[PDB]
Formats: sequence, C-alpha cells, structure tokens
Amino acid sequence: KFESRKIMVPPHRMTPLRNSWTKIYPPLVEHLKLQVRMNLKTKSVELRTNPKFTTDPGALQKGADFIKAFTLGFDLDDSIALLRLDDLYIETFEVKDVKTLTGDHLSRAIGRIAGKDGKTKFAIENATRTRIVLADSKIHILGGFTHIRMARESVVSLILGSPPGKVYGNLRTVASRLKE
Amino acid sequence: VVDPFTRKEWFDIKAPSTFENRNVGKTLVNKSTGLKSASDALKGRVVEVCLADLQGSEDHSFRKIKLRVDEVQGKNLLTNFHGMDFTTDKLRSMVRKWQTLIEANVTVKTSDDYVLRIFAIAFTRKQANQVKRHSYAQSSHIRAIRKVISEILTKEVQGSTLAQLTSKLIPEVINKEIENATKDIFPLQNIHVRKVKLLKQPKFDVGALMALHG
Amino acid sequence: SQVFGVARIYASFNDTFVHVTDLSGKETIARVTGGMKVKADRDESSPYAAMLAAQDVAAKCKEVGITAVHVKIRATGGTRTKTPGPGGQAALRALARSGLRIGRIEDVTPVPSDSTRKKGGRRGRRL
RNA sequence: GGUGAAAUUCUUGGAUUUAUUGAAGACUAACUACUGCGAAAGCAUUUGCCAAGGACGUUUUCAUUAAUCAAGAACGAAAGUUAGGGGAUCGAAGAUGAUCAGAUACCGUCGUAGUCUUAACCAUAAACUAUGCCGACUAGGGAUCGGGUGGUGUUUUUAAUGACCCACUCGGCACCUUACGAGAAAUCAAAGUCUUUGGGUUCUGGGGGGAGUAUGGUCGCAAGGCUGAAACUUAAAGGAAUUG
Repeated sequence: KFESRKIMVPPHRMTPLRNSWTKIYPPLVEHLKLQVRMNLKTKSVELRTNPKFTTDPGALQKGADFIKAFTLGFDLDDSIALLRLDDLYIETFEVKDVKTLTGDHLSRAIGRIAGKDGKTKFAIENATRTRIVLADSKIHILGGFTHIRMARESVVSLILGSPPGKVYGNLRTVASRLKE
Repeated sequence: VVDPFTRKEWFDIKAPSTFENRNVGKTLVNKSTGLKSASDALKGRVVEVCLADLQGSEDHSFRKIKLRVDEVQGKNLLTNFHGMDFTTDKLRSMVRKWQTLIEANVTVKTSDDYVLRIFAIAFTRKQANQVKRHSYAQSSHIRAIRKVISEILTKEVQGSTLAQLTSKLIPEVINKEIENATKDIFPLQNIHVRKVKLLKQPKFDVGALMALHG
Repeated sequence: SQVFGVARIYASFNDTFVHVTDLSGKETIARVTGGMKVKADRDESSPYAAMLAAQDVAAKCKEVGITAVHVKIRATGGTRTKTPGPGGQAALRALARSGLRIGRIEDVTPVPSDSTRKKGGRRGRRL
C-alpha cells in the first residue's frame, strides 16, 4: 500500500538545497521511481514509494541515505555515489571523544587537521579514497568501510598532537598499501 | 527443543476512550498454569506509542504516549494513561544559536489526587523589523516569564480528572494560554509542554477505569 | 493484519546486536549478534557480519508471524561516542530488503545532562 | 570484552541484551559568543534569605580630604601535609595478562592514596596580554554590552509599560583600514608626542658558563619557600627576517 520516510534539513543547508533541487530530484523520480516533495511548512523532505513500478525496498533506503548525506554538507556529486554504488557508509565523531580541550587548544586542533590552504585535509582524501567535512567540533568521513578506518586513525593522531609532517610520512605508506 | 511459542498466547490492547481510535495492537504471554496465572504477568507492562497513530493525524507525530495495563477481561487488556514525551530528533531541531532558551517545571496534584510533574519550554524570537542578529533577553525578563508560566500550570491542574488533563494536552490549548500571558514581556516562539511524568498514584478502583471504557 | 513488533539495534565498535521484541518490550522473540555469524574477532564489527545477522532474524520473525516492525537505533553513548557506527547502518538496510514493513524509526542513544569522568587520563586515548 | 593482532576475566545456577522499580556520590551538556562579572586566583540548574559593587542620573553635601609606595597585612589553580565524615566515577603506587606485529610501537584486568566535604597548614605555574600605576594630547570607520535624552517612527491595546527602528551621549570587552609617528624587524592608537634627549612615582638588568650551587640567616610538622657568593673558565652565546 503505502510507506514513506521524512527527514529534516537544518537551516544553513536549506538554501544550498533549493539551488541544487533541479539536479537532485530526477534520479529519484527516474532511476528509483520514487516520488518526492519538499515541505516548507516543517522544513523537511518526504519520500514516498509508488506501488505501481518500484523494484524493491532497497530503493527507498537508498533515497533516504542520499538526502541524509547532503544535509551533513557533502557535495551533490559526492552524495550521488550513494545511489550508484553499494558499499559506502558514513562515520562520524567529535573531538571531545578523543581528548578534552577547550580554548585556543581546541581551535588549534581543528586548524591542524585542515592545514594551510586545506593541504593536509586534501592529502588524506587522496591517500585514502574518501571525503571529509569538518563542521566545527564534528568530523564526518564518507567512503568504504576499510578506507574509513585508515582515514580515522590518521586524523585522530593529529588531534592528539603529532606534528603534521610526521603524518605525511604515514600517508605515503598507507597509500602504498592500497596500490595492492 | 522447547520452542516456547507453542506455549504463548496473544492479547489485544485497548486504549482509553479519550483517544480517537483504540485498537493498539497485540502482545503475547505464555499460557497460564495453576502455578501462576498469566494475568499477573500482564499487569504493569507499560506500552509506548506515537500519538499520531491514536489520532490519525501526522502533525502529532513528534509526540509519544505511555499506556499502563491495569485490568484484564476477555483477552482484552484495558489500560490507562501514563505519560507524555517528545521525540529526540524534534527537540534538537529547536535549539539554535543567537537566541535564549527558557525552561520551567512544577510538581502538582490533580483533583483525583494523582501527583505529577510537568515541563515547559520556550524560545525568544526576533521582531519582524529587527536588524541586529541575536535576539537575546535580559535575566530580569527570564525570571518574570518563568514565574508567569509556573502559575498557569498549577491552575490548569486541579482539572477534575487526570482524563480531563489529557483532553487539554491533545488540542494543545495551553500553549496558546501561555502565549497570551507573556505577550507583554517578550516575543516568544515554539512554546511547548515538553514532558509529563507521573510520580505517585491513588488507591486503585475499577470503577473509574471501567468508566473510561465500555 | 500487520501485527507490529519492535526491533532494537545496538551498534558499537567491536560488535553489533540485533534484537526484536513484542510491543511491550518484555517478551523477546529473537536476538543473535554479529559475533555469532563469523569466525574471528577482528571481523565481529564488520558490516558484512551485520547483514548476515539481520537476514537471520527476519526469517524467524516471519515464522512466528510478525510482519511489521518499529526500529530503535542505539549507539553506546554515555561518555562514549553518540552516533551509530556503520555496522548499525548496514543492519538497517538489510532489514528493509527482507520484506518486513518498517514502521517509524527513532534514535534513542543515551545522553548525559553532564557526565562523570571519561576514561583514559589527561593526555587522551585513541577512540 | 578489548586490540594493529591476542591473552588474563565473566557465563547454561543464564553472562552480554530487554522490561518495571530503588539507592548513593559526583557533575551542571546543547543554548555558549572575537558576549558578562570579579583585586587576582576564578565564576554557568530553580527558588528564598543575608550583606556588598561598578556605570549612569543629579541646579544635594564636605572642601584638598590626593598619587605612588621600604616596613607591616588580607587573598592566592593543581599537587602535597594532620584529624573527622563520605567513598558512584576515574585512578601516581601495587598486584597482574601479551611479548607477536613498524601507521594503529605501548596495549588489557583489578585497585590503595587521591578525586568531594569540615577544621588547621603550605605560598608555588608558560600565576602570560610573555607589555607597572596615575594624568594630558595626537585618526578614519561600523559593530556590540550597561545607563540616559529626543522622534509627528513600527508593534503589543482603545494609555502607561515592554519589544523593535532612527539620531545623540557617558562608560566597557574587542575588531577593520591607515602611519603624519616609531622600530633590528615581525609589527604597534601606543610599542607615538626622544640626540630637537626633563609631567609624578615604585621595581628590576649590566657578555656566556661555575649557579639558583656553597655558606650564614629566617619561615614551615615535613616536602620545601625567601635572601644569595667567589676561586676558576671562555670569544662568543642571543634576537628578527628572507633566501642558495
């Protein structure tokens, strides 16, 4: 008969969503045969299974995860991989889970992950095939399960205080392993 | 191999008359014995259900109700109101930067002498022509508002029954009463009764419970 | 008719639980865990093990006769991390394709008002 | 369960997980910011009581009563000492498991003193804005916190008040641009008004080691605190910035 899922969008993501909207719905309407609408009354999107031509429940979950990822701040063309591939997951945690630090110590930590011009973040997203967003205290990592763990261990060591140059040395080793 | 489901038995849960539709669903228990009767295993056994199901309207979807089983007849379980709460995802959506969060709570006795505790929440908002970004309020305002809200909640209890209070919460009329009283102090938004928890209850009687049902 | 159950998923590092109960939560229909479906410890947390556990539970639910299920997803919480790991996400995907009707979904991870002291001393510890 | 991998440990008398209840001790998430208060250390759930404080307003009152400060005095994170209480969590010491593996290379279990509180001690920190206090003058700008004045302005209502908008002003934590100025340079609204060198006043330094050592004194129950050399040795040690 009917089943549906509803997911909320935080307000700073609201404007990016509208600007992208014309690109996000066609894959949901076409490839997954879902039907979808945007509810401004409660700042949410809602997805509904059409009974006449949907394949299987995997279509409905795939839709939700794709939209879910976009609200975390991943790019549209990074999120869209969740429809086409099947092994992707999201890992997330926050720095107070690793070490408790508060003032300029806290600011310096996340600056150490970014590095100048993002070069340290950029390097990790290349030596491991993954995508990373920093939303103040919280880190989200998107990729394959085994790749996730390699990224996590590296970034954890940066907030424990190891100097950025040392971590570059570790990345070259890990990247050699993934030459396989 | 026991395969205990050989021994299990199913019962239907019947919500009280205050709600629009009342077939809650089923639960199962092992078949009774002379050693101990099943009905003693049914007593208590709180059930938690989304209010949008009881009312058939999804605008209630972020509110939850607890029902406690108090009586058994004819494989139907007859049950009473036990508490109300918000879903956690909704509550996180209210809290945002650049505004003040106000809370109040009070403990009070119903006219049928249940004793309960009730929680209210509210947020400040901008005026329509504001230009500055952050809408905070001074602490002299917060104490004044908190006093007002505490007064209202203690007069909306002493409704004649616990069931009368339930009839107030569903149409959420109390949110509008708080809105009117604070109007003079500060502009507020998302006024909600957040939670209700039942602390102590009177001597049981079947009479009231049957009066709530067929 | 639908006869709803409720499915409790507890995801952590090291392992994942899948568990399903009557709506009253007292009577338990089935459990099983990731660790039951794999040979070696280092695999107990894997998403693959989570899919096996979910498929096994769903079969038994149909055998008893449950056809629909609400789902509650939980991380370890407390002083630990609060968001369900990838092992929990995989289990939820596998249930959907079982043909069970998924009801509402909620996140119930425990959060402190403010906590007791975290393990691992002043200099931090690798999560 | 835990790790990079694994073992000690717990469990068919039911561990881990699920449900309904109860007890104890600690803490005060999100809101939380280039925001507030205090002499500094420091300070965040509600309500009541007690006493104190800055800024503003003032056609009130006294009439030089003031600024800095050797001696002397109050306070002073964390750890630490003595006696009573409490003793959830985490956990120097201690008892234990593995000793294999280069990213994860130092990890796992139990746990005393301690962590909290009452009555006495101790007087140290990168106790940092690494910038002594009081007074005057020198530049442009738009934000914000507390008080006050004006507006035929919006809103709550048919007044006052409250919320907001516009202009002005006293006081405060900061920020952006510029350099008539200054500087070794980074940079600076003071780190400016200096060889064209004088507004008042307290403290400290005189190349690098020996050395915060030796000796004397004084304070503390103790750990230790304050004060503090010379013989001898040496041609550099050091600061800022760019670049092969």
